[PDB]
Amino acid sequence: VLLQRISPLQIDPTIISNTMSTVSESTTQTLSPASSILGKLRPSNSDFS
Amino acid sequence: TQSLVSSMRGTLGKLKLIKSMTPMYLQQLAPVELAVIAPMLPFPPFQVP
Repeated sequence: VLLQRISPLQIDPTIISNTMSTVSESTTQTLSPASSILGKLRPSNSDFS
Repeated sequence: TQSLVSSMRGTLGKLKLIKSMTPMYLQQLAPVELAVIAPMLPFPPFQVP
């Protein structure tokens, strides 16, 4: 909490969800490397704790 | 992937060959129209090179 009070850095959870919107892939495939990371790596804003 | 780079090249090669009259206008008719208008202005033109 004491580092969180005076640290300038903050969260930005939407940057991965923004950058994974332009991954070229096909709808026909069953696997999805663009969408598997977003389920494996979900942000929840309680991640700096 | 395949079939993204091809459509990208097609979009660029077509957007190069788009048929617009604006670059013709800006070199043939817009300077003579500015030369027509410019004496009849209440704030006459003030230019540095």
